Amino acid sequence: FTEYAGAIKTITSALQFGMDALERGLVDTVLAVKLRHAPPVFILKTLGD
Amino acid sequence: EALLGVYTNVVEFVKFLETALAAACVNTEFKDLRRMIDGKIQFKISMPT
Amino acid sequence: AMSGPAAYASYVVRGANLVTAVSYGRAMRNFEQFMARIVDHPNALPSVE
Amino acid sequence: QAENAARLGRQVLGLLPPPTHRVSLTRGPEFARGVRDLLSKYAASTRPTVGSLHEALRQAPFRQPTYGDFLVYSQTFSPQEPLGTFLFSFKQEDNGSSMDMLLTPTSLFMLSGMEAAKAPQTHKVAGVWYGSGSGLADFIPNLSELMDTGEFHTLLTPVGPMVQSVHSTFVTKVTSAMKGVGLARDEPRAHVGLTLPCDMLVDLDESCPMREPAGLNVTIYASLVYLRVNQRPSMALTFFQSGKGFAEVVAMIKDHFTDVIRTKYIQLRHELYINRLVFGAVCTLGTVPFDSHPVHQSLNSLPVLVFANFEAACGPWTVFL
Repeated sequence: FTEYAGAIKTITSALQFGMDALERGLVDTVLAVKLRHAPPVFILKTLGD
Repeated sequence: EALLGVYTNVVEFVKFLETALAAACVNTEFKDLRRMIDGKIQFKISMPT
Repeated sequence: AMSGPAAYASYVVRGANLVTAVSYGRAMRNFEQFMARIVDHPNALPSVE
Repeated sequence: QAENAARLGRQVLGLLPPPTHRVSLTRGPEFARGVRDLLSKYAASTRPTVGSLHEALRQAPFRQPTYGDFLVYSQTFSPQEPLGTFLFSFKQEDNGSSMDMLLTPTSLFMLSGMEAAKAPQTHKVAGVWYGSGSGLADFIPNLSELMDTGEFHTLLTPVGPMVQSVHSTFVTKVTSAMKGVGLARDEPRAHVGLTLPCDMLVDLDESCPMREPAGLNVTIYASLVYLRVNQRPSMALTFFQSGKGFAEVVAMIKDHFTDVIRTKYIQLRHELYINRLVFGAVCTLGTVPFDSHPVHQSLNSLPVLVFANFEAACGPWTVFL
């Protein structure tokens, strides 16, 4: 039983690994869209006036 | 000889919706995004003189 | 001013560790917690609280 | 005591070949419900659990090897082996009912007679498992003459890795593995991988890079090279590891044995015997999957590689030159 129930703890923690590394994919790809649309200060300041 | 401590990290997940990065975005759940080909948003700007 | 403990924490090899210390030559800190997770709750994932 | 026979009711009926998918037409479209393993994309949730995906883990493909049962004298097969060696079956004539001859690669190192420095590590190890080399050559009196005309590579059929060896005093029982991954006997739920000595194996894909495609496949090849040393015939067996396809490796092997070809054919400007023209042969010992690291080991030292997920798919011997 302690071999079974220690093997279901491995396969959950390998699969909590899958989803909780895919919530990092949101935060990365949302930030990557923002950095593609972020021109710097020195270009955009004189266009702001 | 003795075991004195058996220690282990736990990675706490950080949801995207509870980061403050999501203040700069508008989050909508969309069930079937694999069906979509192309999105489109159309603007109409009238300019008075 | 600060507020800390007044005595040391006491670890003593009691009757369950004392058999494995004499017979096997290996003892363990807090045998009762090792026993209350392997055989009592074998499927409990490690949480922080 | 029937509780011990009820365990055989579970484990035999649970472990059978999957039945033929045969549903009568009067039942209706129930046969679509009996197709579960073709379904390959399972639903995931916000927090999936094993209770959600126990049905996804239940469908497994049907994999099974075919074992070979060999009954060997205990003088040829040394009583201590690393349990994953590769095997060969020499065959000359059916003399008795069931007495079979098996050749590990360290055993075929001793029948060869090749020099020390060309394989400097296993010469110490194969010199302590065996005598001077005449403890095995008394079985094959034709080793001086099988090397001349070149009939030795036509008498080896490669078999595959060991699985189990039940050793007695005069006779050793050897169970090998063909067609795939052999199931381990003593450790349950394990898989016997194939072990080669680091000395015999010659890796073939090696670059600075100074780019080659990834794939799924890399195939271990055996080689067996007819040559002459000290004006006496002797063979040489080397291994190769490359997933480059058979059209390249035959050109890659000829660049490895360049100096060996040069030393021999100096001799036949003076005498030309047509039996001497045959040089080598190449067998395909079965595929390894991509990006598996061959894990180094050490035994007594003898450095020995090991290949997990090896599956054995034997081929013929094709005579390269």
